[PDB]
This record gives sequence, C-alpha cells and structure tokens, in this order.
Amino acid sequence: YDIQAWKKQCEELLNLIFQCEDSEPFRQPVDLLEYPDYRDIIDTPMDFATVRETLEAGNYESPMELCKDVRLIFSNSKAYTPSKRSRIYSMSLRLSAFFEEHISSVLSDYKSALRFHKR
Ligand SMILES: Cc1noc(N)c1C
Repeated sequence: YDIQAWKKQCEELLNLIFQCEDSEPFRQPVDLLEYPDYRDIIDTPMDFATVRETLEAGNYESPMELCKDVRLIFSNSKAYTPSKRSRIYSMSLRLSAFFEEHISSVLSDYKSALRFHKR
C-alpha cells in the first residue's frame, strides 16, 4: 500500500529501456535536420530523455501521467512511418510490448494503494 513506490519502479524501468537496442531512435528528440517536415505531421513530440527529466524534476503526480507520455512516443512513431514494415516503426512495436508488460504491475499497485488510502 506504498503510494510513493511507483517513482523508483519507473526509474528502474526507464534504465532497462535505455539498455535495450530498440530504444536507440527514441532516446532524444527527433532531429528536424534529418526529418524536416516532422512538425507538419506530429503536434506533440516526446522521447525517453524528456520522460526521465520530467520524472526526476518531480513533475509527474502519478504513473498514469508517465504512461500517457510513453504511449505518445509510440503513437508518434506509428503516425510518422511510411510503412508498417519500416525499421524504426518495427523497433517501436517490440519496445511498446516490453513497456506494457512491465508497466501493468506498477499501475495496478499504485491504484490499489490509493484505494486503500481512501478506504
Ligand atoms: C523519425 C521517426 N520517428 O518514428 C518513425 N517511425 C520515424 C521514421
């Protein structure tokens, strides 16, 4: 029933994501010099360094807000791909499966703890 435990759990999950070779395209903001019409297609850029900085600054209140920003990394990649068979989009689908597998217990434990706090 620890209401604060999600934050270190998310720190540890982000460390595992940075070690994954599949995170390479997503570790820093998309480079506009490489992809000059990126902002014609994507309204809200997001990347894993921005998620980690937001967590370490104390600017997430819950693991649901961190999960919304990580899901936006993967939705942006789907929207910007020219094909469902592309290399950067194929790395985004494997990394999304790994993330969803690990975030599920973090969300459940936090939501259970808040329900106990409010009982
Ligand atoms: C850049 C970039 N971001 O996502 C994809 N799918 C590409 C290409």
